Amino acid sequence: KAVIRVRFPDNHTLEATFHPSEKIQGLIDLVKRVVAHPDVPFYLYTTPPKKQIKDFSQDFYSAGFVPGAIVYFSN
Amino acid sequence: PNRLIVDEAINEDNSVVSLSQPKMDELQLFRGDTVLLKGKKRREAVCIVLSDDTCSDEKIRMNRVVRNNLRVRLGDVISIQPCPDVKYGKRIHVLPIDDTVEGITGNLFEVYLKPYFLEAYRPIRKGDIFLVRGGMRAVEFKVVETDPSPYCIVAPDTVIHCEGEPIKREDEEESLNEVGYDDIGGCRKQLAQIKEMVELPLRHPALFKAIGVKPPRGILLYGPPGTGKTLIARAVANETGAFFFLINGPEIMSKLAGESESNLRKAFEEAEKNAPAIIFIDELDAIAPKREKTHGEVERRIVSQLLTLMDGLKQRAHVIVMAATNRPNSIDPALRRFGRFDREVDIGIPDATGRLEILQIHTKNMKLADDVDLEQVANETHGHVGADLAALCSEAALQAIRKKMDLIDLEDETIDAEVMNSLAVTMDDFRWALSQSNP
Amino acid sequence: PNRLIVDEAINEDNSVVSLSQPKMDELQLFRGDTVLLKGKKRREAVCIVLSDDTCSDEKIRMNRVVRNNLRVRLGDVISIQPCPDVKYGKRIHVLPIDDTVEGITGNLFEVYLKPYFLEAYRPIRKGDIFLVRGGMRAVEFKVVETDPSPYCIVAPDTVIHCEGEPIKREDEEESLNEVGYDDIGGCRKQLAQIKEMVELPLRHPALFKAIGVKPPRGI
Amino acid sequence: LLYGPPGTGKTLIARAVANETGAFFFLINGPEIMSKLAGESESNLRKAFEEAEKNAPAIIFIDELDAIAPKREKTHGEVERRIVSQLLTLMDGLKQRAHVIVMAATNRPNSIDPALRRFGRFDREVDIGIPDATGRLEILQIHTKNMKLADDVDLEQVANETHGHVGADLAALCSEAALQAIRKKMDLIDLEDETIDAEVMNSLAVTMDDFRWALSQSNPS
Ligand SMILES: Nc1ncnc2c1ncn2[C@@H]1O[C@H](COP(=O)(O)OP(=O)(O)O)[C@@H](O)[C@H]1O
Ligand SMILES: Nc1ncnc2c1ncn2[C@@H]1O[C@H](COP(=O)(O)OP(=O)(O)O)[C@@H](O)[C@H]1O
Repeated sequence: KAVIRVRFPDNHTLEATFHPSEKIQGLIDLVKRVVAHPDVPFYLYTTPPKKQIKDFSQDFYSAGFVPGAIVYFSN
Repeated sequence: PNRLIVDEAINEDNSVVSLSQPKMDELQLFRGDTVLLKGKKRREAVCIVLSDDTCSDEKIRMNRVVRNNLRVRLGDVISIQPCPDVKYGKRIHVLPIDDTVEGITGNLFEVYLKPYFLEAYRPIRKGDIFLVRGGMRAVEFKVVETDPSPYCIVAPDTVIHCEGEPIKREDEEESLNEVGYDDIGGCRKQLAQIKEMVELPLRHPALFKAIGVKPPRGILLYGPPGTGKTLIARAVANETGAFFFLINGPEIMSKLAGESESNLRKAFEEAEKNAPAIIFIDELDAIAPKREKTHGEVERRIVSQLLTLMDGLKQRAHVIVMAATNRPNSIDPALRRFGRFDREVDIGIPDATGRLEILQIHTKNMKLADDVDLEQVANETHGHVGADLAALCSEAALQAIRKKMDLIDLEDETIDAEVMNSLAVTMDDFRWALSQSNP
Repeated sequence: PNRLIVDEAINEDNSVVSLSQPKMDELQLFRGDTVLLKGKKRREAVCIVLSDDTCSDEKIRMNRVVRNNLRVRLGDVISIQPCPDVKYGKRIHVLPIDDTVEGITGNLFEVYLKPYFLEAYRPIRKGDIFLVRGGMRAVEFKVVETDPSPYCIVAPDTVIHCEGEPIKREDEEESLNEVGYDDIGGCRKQLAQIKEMVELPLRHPALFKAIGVKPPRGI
Repeated sequence: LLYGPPGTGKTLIARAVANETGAFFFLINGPEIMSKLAGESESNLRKAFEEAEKNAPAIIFIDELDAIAPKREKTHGEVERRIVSQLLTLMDGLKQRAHVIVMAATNRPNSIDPALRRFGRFDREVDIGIPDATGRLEILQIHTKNMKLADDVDLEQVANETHGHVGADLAALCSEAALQAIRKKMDLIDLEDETIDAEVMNSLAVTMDDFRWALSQSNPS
């Protein structure tokens, strides 16, 4: 499996396990559900170096989230 | 095992390290997690672990900054501890280094920290040294004090105070301005082979002392001028923490007859005193021509003196001599001896990938436009040497300044760093610089 | 603006300058109309503007004479002021330079001033330096005094007083005898290449004082 | 006089002879004599022979004769001619009551001052040629006699991959292979703290793989 942590700005951590087969979209769609503002626009980036993923179809193995990783949350 | 050996990093960052997937799986280390690094002289460092397939389990890849912060070099062992618990920075106090700010007055916080730190969330500790690149240079910075202790993570809410008071450089703390392995580009196989030959001796003189096998006393570096042999030799010495003395053929030739020998003798004696040290000959060809080429009796005495010094060099001395020659044809037969310069290194012309690699190293401090492509420029140069590329970059920079800065002509007395920051080099500048090529 | 960068002049005239057609249209400058030039060391100069398609809007074409008069070199910035109200000269007093007259004695007024200042209506200011060419040489001159103040326009009705007394050369003041770009012919692209390479280093040490780029040391 | 290409090992032969025959050994190195200033040089030569005579029986060996005594066409220094002259004077000055043997090491026969071919002088001339396979097998054995090899290691096959390699090259090939082996096994563990014992180094064994690696490296010296 693959462990994806979301670090929120206001010292909030969300630890969610995933499958390496599952796409990026699924997690983004999960985050939309989890957050109380889906309508509000947000972007998930991984640093360092500062970079965001525009691809939702990109798999986690290919993305380099192996086995686990942490990604920051920004709006 | 927590114990690992420092290695060269592929990624070019302050706080980025590289380990093997299994090692991370063994110690349950996550890609973004922050690892604590324990070095020598009771110094500790904080970094961001990363997953690299290429990296071997037993080796860790890290930059010259953390090594210097940890006071460690290549062939030294460090200890990594996971640091799950980490709290954000509340307040930070940093003062720049006198030698980095030289010839720059004005508000540099806005043009160094803001650009460098842009939701980077880099971990830092009180008294840590980090490098920021801006205004076409590399400016080192120190952490004076932090409200959170001992270490913290940089946050955009967190206030960073910067005062225009330099701190006096500390002789224990070597600067990053020095030449490094990362600064050498366009040679892979050549560098690796050179590295390991001198790795063994310089790091462990006591091993070589307690072993029958003798380390190579003399190393010879081939290739045309402008390739960069001095730069190769210099970096190694600094990286290996060995005393480096440079001998210039003209400088030795300039000195009058009878003193030349004295200067050479003095240099060799000095190396023994500060052993283990590295001696490098720049213009060997000038010092020692071929036997048919030399027509001076005094010249022959100088050559003889060098040969006597080379023979004189012992194992106990632990001094490595590195010589550079342009062409093999113009070599004294006597120099090509097992006793003396047994070891010979052939430097071929850098390949297109190597030429591209060189361009990246020269342009790392300066600000490049999106339209500018190094690869295309690298493709256009076939027989251009490392030096030629540097000259092209220099000429391209000057042209870019002439094209923009000359029109404003606001450069009166003190020049603000921020103005220099706004300046970017256009692709056309490089094309204009490339056009004017003639050796 | 009123700010422009000194550039080489194509014309071989001492009291002539040139600007771009658009630049003239902006500042409502007339081709003949005299222009006042302020440089450095609290000095001023008066010249005659001209229209040149080639000249850039932000640059101004000028000869060695005015540079010296303004105590400025190439790359420096000068301020141009329109001067529509100028009054004609009544009485002018000029003394030649000691080094210029060397080897020439007698009445030079008939063979230097008369020829040079024939129906030209040249504008000059008190304490300026101008060059007349005569007797197969270049003879520099200094305006000691003018009845009109500060500046005036040379006229045929105007009387010019010439007395055989040489003024001592001043160390600050450089002579036109010296070699200049104008004195070098038969090199275009090559001069330019040379010029642009040493232009940055020599003019501004401060630029190369605090930069990672090394200037070329040996040419 | 010993003819042969550099590396063949003529110094080592002489030196050994002086050791085994229990006779005083004095080595002269061409550069070491040339380094010294005019007049001082002559003194040291004169000082060397008298000291050999004093400690007779003695042996005097010249590592690099060609350097001290090149051919007359190739010498272009008056001082240079005085040093050769001084050597010839020292050689002709030698008596039978001295009981001092003079051995010299040179390379090519054509880089020789005819003056050294005199019957009174270096009459005896020994053309040391490159050893055959056996000879080089004989050297490999010599340079593997302290170190611990593996059963998988075959010198015969190594004595079967160098053709124009001299004693030095094999000695170098031994050195490197040994250093290489240490990197491959000890640099990974890396327990080089303070003093290094024998027990850790006894376990150290050289594979053929080590040799295969070192051979490839191009050394025309
Ligand atoms: N590997 C390299 N990477 C980048 N620049 C290099 C490299 N080798 C040489 N240079 C450049 O070549 C120039 C000359 O280097 P070097 O050959 O050491 O000196 P020299 O010209 O005296 O032989 C320097 O300006 C240096 O930046
Ligand atoms: N570009 C030029 N324009 C005008 N005169 C020139 C030019 N180049 C050379 N000369 C003239 O050629 C002569 C020699 O010039 P130069 O090469 O500087 O000196 P020399 O011939 O004494 O070495 C001088 O009389 C000089 O004025």
